[PDB]
Amino acid sequence: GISRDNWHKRRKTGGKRKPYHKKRKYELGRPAANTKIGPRRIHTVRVRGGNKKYRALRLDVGNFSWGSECCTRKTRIIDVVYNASNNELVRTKTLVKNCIVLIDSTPYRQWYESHYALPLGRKKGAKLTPEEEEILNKKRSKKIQKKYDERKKNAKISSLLEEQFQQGKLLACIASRPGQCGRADGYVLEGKELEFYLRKIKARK
Amino acid sequence: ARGPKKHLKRVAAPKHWMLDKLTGVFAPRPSTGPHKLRECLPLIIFLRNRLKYALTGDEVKKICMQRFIKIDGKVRTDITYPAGFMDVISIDKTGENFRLIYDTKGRFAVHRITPEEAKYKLCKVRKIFVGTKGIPHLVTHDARTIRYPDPLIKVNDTIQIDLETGKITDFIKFDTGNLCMVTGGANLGRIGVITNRERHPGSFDVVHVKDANGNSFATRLSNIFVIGKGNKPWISLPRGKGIRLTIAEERDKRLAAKQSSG
Amino acid sequence: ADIQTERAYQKQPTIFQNKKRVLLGETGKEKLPRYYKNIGLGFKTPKEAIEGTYIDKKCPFTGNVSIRGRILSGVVTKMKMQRTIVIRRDYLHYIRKYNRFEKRHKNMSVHLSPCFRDVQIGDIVTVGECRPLSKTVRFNVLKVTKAAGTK
Amino acid sequence: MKLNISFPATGCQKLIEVDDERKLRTFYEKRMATEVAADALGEEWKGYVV
RNA sequence: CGCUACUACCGAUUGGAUGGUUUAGUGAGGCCCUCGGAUCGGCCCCGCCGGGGUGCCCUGGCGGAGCGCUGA
RNA sequence: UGGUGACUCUAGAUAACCUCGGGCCGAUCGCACGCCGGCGGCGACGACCCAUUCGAACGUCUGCCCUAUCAACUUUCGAUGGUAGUCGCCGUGCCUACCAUGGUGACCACGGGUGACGGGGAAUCAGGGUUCGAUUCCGGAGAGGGAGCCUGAGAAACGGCUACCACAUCCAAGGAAGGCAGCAGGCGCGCAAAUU
RNA sequence: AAACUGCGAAUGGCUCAUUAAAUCAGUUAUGGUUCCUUUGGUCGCUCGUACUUGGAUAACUGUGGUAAUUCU
Ligand SMILES: [Mg+2]
Ligand SMILES: [Mg+2]
Ligand SMILES: [Mg+2]
Ligand SMILES: [Mg+2]
Ligand SMILES: [Mg+2]
Ligand SMILES: [Mg+2]
Ligand SMILES: [Mg+2]
Ligand SMILES: [Mg+2]
Ligand SMILES: [Mg+2]
Ligand SMILES: [Mg+2]
Ligand SMILES: [Mg+2]
Ligand SMILES: [Mg+2]
Ligand SMILES: [Mg+2]
Ligand SMILES: [Mg+2]
Ligand SMILES: [Mg+2]
Ligand SMILES: [Mg+2]
Ligand SMILES: [Mg+2]
Ligand SMILES: [Mg+2]
Ligand SMILES: [Mg+2]
Ligand SMILES: [Mg+2]
Ligand SMILES: [Mg+2]
Ligand SMILES: [Mg+2]
Ligand SMILES: [Mg+2]
Ligand SMILES: [Mg+2]
Ligand SMILES: [Mg+2]
Repeated sequence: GISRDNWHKRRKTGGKRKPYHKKRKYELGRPAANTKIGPRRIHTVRVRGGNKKYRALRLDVGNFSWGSECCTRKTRIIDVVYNASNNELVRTKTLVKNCIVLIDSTPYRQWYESHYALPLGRKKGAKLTPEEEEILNKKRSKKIQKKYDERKKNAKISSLLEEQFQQGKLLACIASRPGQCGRADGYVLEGKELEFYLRKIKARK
Repeated sequence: ARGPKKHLKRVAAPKHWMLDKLTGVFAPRPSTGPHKLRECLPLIIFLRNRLKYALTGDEVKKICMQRFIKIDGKVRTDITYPAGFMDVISIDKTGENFRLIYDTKGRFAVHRITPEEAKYKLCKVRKIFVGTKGIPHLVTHDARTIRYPDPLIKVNDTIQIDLETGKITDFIKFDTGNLCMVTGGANLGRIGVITNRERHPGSFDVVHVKDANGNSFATRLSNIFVIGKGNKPWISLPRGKGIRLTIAEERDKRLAAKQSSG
Repeated sequence: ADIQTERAYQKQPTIFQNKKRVLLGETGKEKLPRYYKNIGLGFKTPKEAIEGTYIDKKCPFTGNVSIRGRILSGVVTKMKMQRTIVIRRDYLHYIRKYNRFEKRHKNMSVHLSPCFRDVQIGDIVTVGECRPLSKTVRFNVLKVTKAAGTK
Repeated sequence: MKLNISFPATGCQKLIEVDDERKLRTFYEKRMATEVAADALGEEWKGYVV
């Protein structure tokens, strides 16, 4: 079927190569897993050696890491906004490695508000319904309050991430291969990489 | 050829088996095991061709199925079991013990050992790796992995294994001045003191070895097996004490034996 | 020298560049740490690779490649591809019927790192074997020595 | 068109030879695993479902 | 120049026969994907219920029906 | 912690994840029987992972016959390289998207031919050579010709399957079944080769 | 006996059509992969009816269909 052999190719001198054997099983290839965004659908592939490849066809949840805070959470994949290889991949919303994706920011905001006791991504209406007023102010002993005040001194987020948190969606890069492991994991974009991809996305539209 | 090969042509068998040409087309084809195919002695070859305890392969099978043969203290009923260097073969029914030691001409000699010496063996260490919550592990040339080895034990060293328990009792470090046997190449079977080891990074390391008669020879590092600490071996050596006679002195010795005979 | 010229973001994968920094330690930029490795076999790491900013995943000093096997030498003949050059190896092949040699050559496409600048047509390059980097490239330039009459 | 009729309760089976198309028109155009009232087969088949 | 034979060439014939490469179109069959859902179950519901506690439900074993809920 | 010439190695710490087409964490068999009310000796099967053996698969370097009445070839449908990915057991234009215009050649490229499977080897030979190598060992390829697959650790397997092409068997004409370049043996071809 | 399960059937044997840096040979590499089996290690390391769980199916017994198959 699909082949990955090097002998059907021309020689470096440009001459044709005449095949000396027919297609072998160990040179096979398989159709691409154009993973989409949707309710989870994963198929398994029996591969060489009897092992197993997980072929993700639809995914809607990933495991993404906030590196600057070392906060890894399972979030919901929302949309595909950039692909460095092809534009049709963005047009068809295909999850591949190194694709830029919008992920839900709720778990990260929850962790931030529970770890720093400072609001994140909030509007100025200051609703602060109960069980959030408690998580943000609470009452603590002197030692606990002192520890939180010590934390607050080095809790400052970059403005770009703050804007994204206001919108409720963060930009992330997929570092996994959904068509091989059945998982869409990655890291939240920040720093100069975030600026680069923001400029690229704006210039694309 | 799809899949692994299961036969061995007689003329394609390793030459140190000393197999003839007219007995058959095939050779015993050693089973997969602790020793490589080219560097092993199958049980059938030893039990039939060497010791003459059996006349045919079926007799070797009949011998082994009564559970008389033990290789390193464990009963082995596979007639093509690969027994290799420093292995101990015990037959309790007749009460003898052999150690597979290379002869001077690169062949496994029939070397009988005392039952006291059949309780241990020497193993070259092939690699050391840490795994599974920082537990060190040793791998020997006999494909046995030993966890919690002495931290001094490094690669290319020799460890004395108690066959009954499988634990290390002592070791010899690979260093100049230690006695060694050559387990491969042109000098296979030769015994001598290590003189110098020259390192070639990214390539093979060459070890120089001097005999007890003053002769010197080189080998690759992978062909060196530390036998003893200093000049004294930790095992018993075969009748030829590891020194190689030239064809001239071999002929002279044979002629002297002929003259003294009768 | 801008190093972002592709659709994707170029970055050394081992280095983490988003470590949190307090404003008290914001003296310009943090001077992004550089990943580099010492390839063995007595080859020195060029100072350019250590103090550079180029991104080259095929670089023997800052990329993911292992030097192993054969180490060869050649003369640079062409430098018209991106980050890879064509060198020439000349030798004499013996013919036993006549007891005489004949001059032969073969070209080799070898990857050249951005750490070797001012490479001219004619200098000697010591290259080392690595894993396949492209269809025809299996070697990486490890050392550059100038021609006999350079300025 | 022979009929191979089995009664699981007793384990007994019988091969009947029905050559009348009027009787067999009950089973026509019916798919497998469909329960049909076997009445046209005979008077003794009254109340039987196959 | 004349007599006989052979070989070879050019070959008008717009030669054929066989084979091998391709342009364009058609395209069996497998494989993958998106559907499809003939049938077979399980839970549930009852007529049916064996007994425990006690008519009293926690489990047997049936029949009927539910595009009920799910699985293959 | 340990290692290598060289790891982005090994081990460690942390935050999470962990596929319904699921990963391990024993619902298995036999023989002796025992001791102190529960504990048990030999084995056999099974099992994730690591190592080992048997390999296999891609690569590195050098090496092949004739032919110029084959001198330029490859690149629009990958040719050479770069970036990101897809697929694959993995490294790779292996394939895709976007880039760059490269890559080989009188040191014979490219194309054509071979009564070309390649070696270990064989005949002849003072010395140098010439010719042969289908043929029992090693490696490769194929199972009438192509192609596509299932199962499996391992086939693109043909004494497995599915098609098309060429042949061809039985048939109640609706259908069914094929593959001796295995051992014998028959036909045909031939100057040319053995017993069902 | 049969049948289910497991293993093998990818070795061996044959032939030389294809194949011209291809195959192959010597030399190296996998720090770039897979590996049934044999051998050794690991297998209370995990803080969450068991003195043993469920549904089938073959062999077998009986009704068959087709001119015909290692069909069913
Ligand atoms: Mg496996
Ligand atoms: Mg074979
Ligand atoms: Mg090495
Ligand atoms: Mg077409
Ligand atoms: Mg199709
Ligand atoms: Mg890539
Ligand atoms: Mg590329
Ligand atoms: Mg393209
Ligand atoms: Mg031929
Ligand atoms: Mg030849
Ligand atoms: Mg031949
Ligand atoms: Mg021929
Ligand atoms: Mg052969
Ligand atoms: Mg084949
Ligand atoms: Mg034929
Ligand atoms: Mg086939
Ligand atoms: Mg056949
Ligand atoms: Mg076969
Ligand atoms: Mg025949
Ligand atoms: Mg004839
Ligand atoms: Mg003859
Ligand atoms: Mg069976
Ligand atoms: Mg087996
Ligand atoms: Mg099998
Ligand atoms: Mg084991």
